[PDB]
Amino acid sequence: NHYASKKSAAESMLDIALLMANASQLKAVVEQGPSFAFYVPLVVLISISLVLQIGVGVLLIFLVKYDLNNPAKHAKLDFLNNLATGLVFIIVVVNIFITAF
Amino acid sequence: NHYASKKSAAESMLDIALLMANASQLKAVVEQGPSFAFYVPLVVLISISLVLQIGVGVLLIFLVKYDLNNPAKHAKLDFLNNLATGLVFIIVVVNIFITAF
Amino acid sequence: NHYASKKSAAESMLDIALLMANASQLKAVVEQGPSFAFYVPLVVLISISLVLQIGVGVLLIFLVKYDLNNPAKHAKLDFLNNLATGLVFIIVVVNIFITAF
Repeated sequence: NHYASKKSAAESMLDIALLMANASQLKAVVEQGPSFAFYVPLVVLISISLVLQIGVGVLLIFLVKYDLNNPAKHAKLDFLNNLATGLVFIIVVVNIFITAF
Repeated sequence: NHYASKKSAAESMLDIALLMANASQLKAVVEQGPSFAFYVPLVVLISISLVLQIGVGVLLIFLVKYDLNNPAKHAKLDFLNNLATGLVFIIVVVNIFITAF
Repeated sequence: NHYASKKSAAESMLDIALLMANASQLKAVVEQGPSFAFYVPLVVLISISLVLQIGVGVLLIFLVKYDLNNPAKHAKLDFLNNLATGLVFIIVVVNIFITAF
């Protein structure tokens, strides 16, 4: 059944860590907020997360879904980070472009 | 008999996870709602779900119908997600287009 | 004798699952109803069901007429659904066209 399973697929079982910050700030402003920066950046952040999503999801596929086994998992987390930080490049570049425009 | 069997086919035994969110928000507004966003987006969401439906349904065919066997099913769920997230691309692009228009 | 046998043929022993919803809503409004959507959509729904009927009936011919043998029948039901959902495409497209006109 698609219930919570293909919806899990829809979420990639969890969105990329960018959308974690996105959703936290999203709730914080859904309270109320006049922030010019966080008026409508929700659309952009996921749109940027697109190209990253393939790599991050596949790199989490073979990686453990718990990630609470050990802090030593940071190395495998860092093995993923070898290009996840190359994506963080794009993330911060998107931050620069958002600030500029 | 078509009863709950070809109707199951009509629903694909469950609609794509997009329509899960669609129907939840649908009930929430059927209570009552003036939301400009959720006045009549029901038509669009299924229409978008069309092209995705073939892939998602066939990818759920050989996949288990329970999906409550293990959280480890996320990997096979993620094996489906390899292109299900490519469809999530289209989903969020549709969100962008809906917001723009 | 044609009695309940060629009448069974006339009904295809049961109409396609579209007409199940059609007849349920039909009774619900035969009670009474001012619904602009469900004033006279009975004609269209069967007319749309035409092209689907050949495939669905033949796909139910070799399939069991009980369909209460197992929930596992969903897979064979889903084997039928491989193109039954391709027909659900047409079904929802017809819904879109009905809403537009």
